[PDB]
Amino acid sequence: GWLKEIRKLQKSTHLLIRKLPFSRLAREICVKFTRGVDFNWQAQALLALQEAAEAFLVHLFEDAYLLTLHAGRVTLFPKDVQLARRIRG
Amino acid sequence: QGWLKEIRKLQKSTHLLIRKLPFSRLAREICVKFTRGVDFNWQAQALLALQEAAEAFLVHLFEDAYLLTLHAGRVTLFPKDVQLARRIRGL
Amino acid sequence: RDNIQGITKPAIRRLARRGGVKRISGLIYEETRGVLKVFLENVIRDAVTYTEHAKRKTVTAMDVVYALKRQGRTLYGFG
Amino acid sequence: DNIQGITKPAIRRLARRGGVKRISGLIYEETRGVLKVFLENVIRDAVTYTEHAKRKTVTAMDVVYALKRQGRTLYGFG
Amino acid sequence: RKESYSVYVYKVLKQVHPDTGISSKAMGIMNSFVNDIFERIAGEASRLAHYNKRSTITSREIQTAVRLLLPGELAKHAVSEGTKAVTKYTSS
Amino acid sequence: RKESYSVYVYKVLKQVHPDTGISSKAMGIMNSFVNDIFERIAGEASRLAHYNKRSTITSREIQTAVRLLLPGELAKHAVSEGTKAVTKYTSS
Amino acid sequence: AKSRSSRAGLQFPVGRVHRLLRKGNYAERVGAGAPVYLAAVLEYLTAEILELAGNAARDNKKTRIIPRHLQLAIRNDEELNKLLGRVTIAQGGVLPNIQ
Amino acid sequence: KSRSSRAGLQFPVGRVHRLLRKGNYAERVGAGAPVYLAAVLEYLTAEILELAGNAARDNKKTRIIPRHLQLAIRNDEELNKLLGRVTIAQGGVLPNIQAV
DNA sequence: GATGTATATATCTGACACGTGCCTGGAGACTAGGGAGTAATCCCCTTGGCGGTTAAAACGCGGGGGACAGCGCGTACGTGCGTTTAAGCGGTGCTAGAGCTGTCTACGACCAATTGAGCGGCCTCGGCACCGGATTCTC
DNA sequence: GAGAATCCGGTGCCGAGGCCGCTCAATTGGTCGTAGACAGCTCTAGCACCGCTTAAACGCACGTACGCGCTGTCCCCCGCGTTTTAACCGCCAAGGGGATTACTCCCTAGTCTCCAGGCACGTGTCAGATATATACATC
Repeated sequence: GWLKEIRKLQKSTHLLIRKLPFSRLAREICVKFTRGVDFNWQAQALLALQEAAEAFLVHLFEDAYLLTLHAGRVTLFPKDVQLARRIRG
Repeated sequence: QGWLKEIRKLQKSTHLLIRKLPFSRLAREICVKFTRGVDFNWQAQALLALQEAAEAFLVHLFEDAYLLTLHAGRVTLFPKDVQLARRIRGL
Repeated sequence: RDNIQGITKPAIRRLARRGGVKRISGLIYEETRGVLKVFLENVIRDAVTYTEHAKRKTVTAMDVVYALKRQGRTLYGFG
Repeated sequence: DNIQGITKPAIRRLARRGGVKRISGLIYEETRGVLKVFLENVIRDAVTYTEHAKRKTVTAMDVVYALKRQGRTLYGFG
Repeated sequence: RKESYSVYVYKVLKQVHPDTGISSKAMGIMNSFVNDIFERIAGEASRLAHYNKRSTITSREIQTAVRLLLPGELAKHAVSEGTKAVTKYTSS
Repeated sequence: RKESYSVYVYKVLKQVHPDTGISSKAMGIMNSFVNDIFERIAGEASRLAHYNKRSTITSREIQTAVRLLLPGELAKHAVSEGTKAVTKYTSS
Repeated sequence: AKSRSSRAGLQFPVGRVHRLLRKGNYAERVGAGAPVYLAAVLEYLTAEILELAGNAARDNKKTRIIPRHLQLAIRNDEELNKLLGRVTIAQGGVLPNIQ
Repeated sequence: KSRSSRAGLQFPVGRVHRLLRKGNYAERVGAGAPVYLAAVLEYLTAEILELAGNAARDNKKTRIIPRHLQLAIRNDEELNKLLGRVTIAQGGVLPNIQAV
């Protein structure tokens, strides 16, 4: 079932989060930390944010899934993600 | 009981939990194997410095690795826990 | 109007399949939407500072590369 | 020997400081193992500084600088 | 002949506390504290003299280095105190 | 007017490989590789000009920085290759 | 005939920081207003951590600061724990932390 | 007569010496250092690109793409410890599958 | 055994390896002055050892405490499938914004005299560490 | 409902803070080159939007694969008491080399001058991308 889905996604390299929702999220979060000022992201830097966010989330879910196989689970509960951040610090 | 008193006692004082001369002989044995032939002088404060770093590192490692035994429902550590705790960080 | 639900219910599933997780639970969809948000603050607040210093309203790629290098997670591919 | 100086009650007190309630038995090997694979990466990263300034004596500042470069910053002993 | 920062920490401690003594070992910790933060900030602000292709270190670069190297509320109090020091330094 | 390290990586690739092409994006990675290692070593050896209270950077400090910044076998090959370059540089 | 810290209204020195910031080779040109600001920042940081340490010192019915008090004053406060994360204070010990 | 060709290198020597003068690293820069530095950088570049080219050859493609550098870094042991805190754009991951 | 699973080629599509012009940063030359490498020295910090004690570690033992294996109920999750909504292409406009080229000025290196702020050595005495004693707490 | 945990007091002891001598490094002051703030102009590349269109998400119905609590079993760390042992304290000798000073010398830095190399620009053309179609691998 899922096994044809993993081995297709660990082969390709393209982005998974779509570009426009991530751009709207970045323009939302950026305007709170600059005292209500807009900015103008270059069209290259949003790719850098998105690549760092994808790499961080993929490494995070790999470590969380390494935690899930320890306790006999296969399912990835929210107890698992909030514990793989306090260990890493 | 007993352990409930020992955790309260050892977390209060700030001593050295490892004896001096075995740790010093271990550090000298490791230092001999690199760039052989010559000996190496150690100042008496440097071995204390390295001992404080090693004790703080091992205490932080056990306190970090213990949280993967309450998570599995167990009470007791295992070498799987310590090796997984080093696997998470990247050391 | 949702503003964080642009991260969808299966985009988290695609990231978990890339990570190699067989079966996601439920409230993960409400958890990851927290964590990502926190991480973006510790880039963007760290990246809006450098572009504030050089009198530029444009947030270039080099600024995000420098902020990610300062956080510890070095990024290479852009510049 | 020269490794069995780190005895069983030594590692036991190192664990009881960390909040560990109940300890297994095989830990007393792996911890010694990881102790060695710590100290090596502090020793040679120290002694290169000792081989740079051409003296036969490892000062305390050399070990502080090796731990500085390693990641775990140490205070006090400077 | 080998200087340190013991006297100044002792003066600050006698300022913000009436008679609280400090041992000769813990004072050493304070040396390795404040020979360290000065290594970060006045190191890292030097990096901001290189990305913008400059050659000076003015107060503005140290201000941005304090905005980076400290968490939120402590950074806000520090940047509020530093310019308060500078303004009464300028009108000497 | 804004230099890079593309031509030299291309020459090394055509040296150790006959016709293996390299894309214009991955070459960019090589730029951010070797504008990075040079930031470490020639940064960190500068620190060894400060602990020993010196003011120069000779070959010996770069040699010790390579002994520090690299793992074992790669560091041994690098220190064996660098002095081999220096000795045929000296007798010019 | 007149001190730099006395114009600064501070307690940490100014000429020593300026001397280190020239001799450290951080930049080839040092602005004049910089080390006063930097010394004020260092004074506020040391004042904050000693102000947090002295309360725990009087909490243990003591008047002489030992490193355990600095360990507790670092680890109990949130923002200093964010700052001094990867630092092992010598002779320090750990927090009382059970279960 | 150039200092690159005099030492038998491929990386430049004058540019590295220019970046060590204007880099604020020490007050004086010797002459025996930057040739050593360029030699070490050339060895590391060849070390990466050999594995990258072999992994590109085994995928039956005559062009180097960042997935190939990702595979060559994460399959090598030494560069796993040298580059252990590095994300790579257009990267991907290793083919990691594990069961219970 | 139909559903993947690998391969032939279609062509088409654009990146890219390459060729040229060209501006400027790297090489040749050489003086000069501080950095330092070598030589000597003397003390000072470390190493080695005698010896005696005393906490501290090693070892049997048994007993409860916990880990592990099976198992039943069930519920929260994957999947199939129609819809409907939002994301991408791509095209236009089109203007704020990087940047970069002069200028002139405040400003910081650079340097001679000079003196007190801070560093080294010393000497208590109160703070504190330890040892012994009197007042609570759960099984 | 009494051995164990907490607070209290007394006494030695030893380092923390006050004090003096002093010296060298920070201050003051006058000089000059220049780094950078400041203004204005010019190309460019990012944002807003819109029409389409269509790929994917959304919502739901349902079957069922794990989550979890329970329980039985068996093994396995911890507390305890005895024996053994090496860590430590204090001393005493001695000596290897760490820190300091002198002195010459040499090697890198600055400035000038000359031109070969590395960068921006432009262009045919092969590498692959995706797409369709067809020969193997399999629960």
